[PDB]
Amino acid sequence: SMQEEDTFRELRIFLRNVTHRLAIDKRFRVFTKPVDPDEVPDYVTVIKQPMDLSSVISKIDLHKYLTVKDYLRDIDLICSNALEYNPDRDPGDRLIRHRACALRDTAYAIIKEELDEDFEQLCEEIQESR
Ligand SMILES: CNC(=O)[C@H](CCCCNC(C)=O)NC(C)=O
Repeated sequence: SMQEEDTFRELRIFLRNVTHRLAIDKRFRVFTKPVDPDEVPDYVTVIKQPMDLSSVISKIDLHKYLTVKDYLRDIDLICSNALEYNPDRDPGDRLIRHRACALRDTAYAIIKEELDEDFEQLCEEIQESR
C-alpha cells in the first residue's frame, strides 16, 4: 500500500541520515569507500562480502533494507571485515580495529537514541508479510 511505501521511505531517509553522520566522522574515513582492488589485490580473495558506507548508501537507494535490523547487519559486516582482515597486534591493525568497533558502537548508539521501537516493529511486520 501507499502507507507501507511511506513507511519504507521514512526508513530510507532515517538510514541515509545515520549513514551520512558516520561518513563525515574523520575516524571512519577508511570505511567510506570500498577497499581499492587495484591497490589491495588480496582483499577480494580474503574478504568474501566487502562492505563500506558508500555501498550501504547504494543499498538504501536500491530498497535493500526493509528494517533497521538488516541495516545493522551490514554495519556489523563493515566491522567484522576489518577485524578479520587486520587481526595483528601492530598499531596499524589495532587502529583500524578500534575504529571499526567505534563505527559499530556509534551506529548502535544513534539508533538507540533516535529509532522508535514501534517504527522498527512496524517495518519488521511489513517485511514478514512480503
Ligand atoms: C597499499 N595497501 C596495503 O598495503 C594494504 C592496506 C589494507 C587496508 C585495510 N583496510 C580495511 C578497510 O580493512 N595492506 C595489506 C596488508 O594488504
